[PDB]
Formats: sequence, structure tokens, C-alpha cells
Amino acid sequence: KQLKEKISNIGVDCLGYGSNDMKELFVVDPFIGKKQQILLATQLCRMILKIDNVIISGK
Amino acid sequence: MNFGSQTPTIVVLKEGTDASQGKGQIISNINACVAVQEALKPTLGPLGSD
Repeated sequence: KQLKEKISNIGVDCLGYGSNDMKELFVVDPFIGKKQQILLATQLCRMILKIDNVIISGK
Repeated sequence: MNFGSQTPTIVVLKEGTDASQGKGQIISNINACVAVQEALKPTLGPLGSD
């Protein structure tokens, strides 16, 4: 659907409504909040992937 | 003349002091640095690992 139509506010309806268009379902999120999910994730995983030597001193 | 039954010899260095002669120690020192070197071997470069 999203490849066909350019309207980009259709997602997964979890409450079981008959229509997936979110204009009528009253759901809104901030841009700064959804952006930080990608930024803090992709910036952390760079650090996770660079680790080669892993030394853990037993307590 | 003697004070007692026997008299054990003195160790020159203190008991537990490690010491060694020959070319074995300097090879061990070089191998110790190479052991620390191998930890930082793959880290070098803009395509190294943390």
C-alpha cells in the first residue's frame, strides 16, 4: 500500500479497528522522540560492533 | 665448639626472590611485550576494533 499511495500515516492497528488510517484513530507522536530511537540505536551499535577484546574481572 | 646439631646454609638473596641468568629472561621480557602488543595489533587503523 505505501509503495502505491504517497499518504504516509497508515500503520498497524493493534486495538482491532476496521480501518488502519490513523487520521481517525487519534494517535500522534513527536518527531524528536521517534528520531532519538534511530540515533541512539545506530550510534550505540557502532560501539557494540567495534569491541574485539572482552576482559571481565570476576568479583 | 658448634652451637647445635647442624647449620643450614644461607641463601644469598631473600627467600622467594626470583632471579635468572642467560638469554632466557630477555626473551621472556620480549615475549611479554609481544603479548601486550597482540592486544593492540588489530586496533591499529581506521578499520580497527575497540
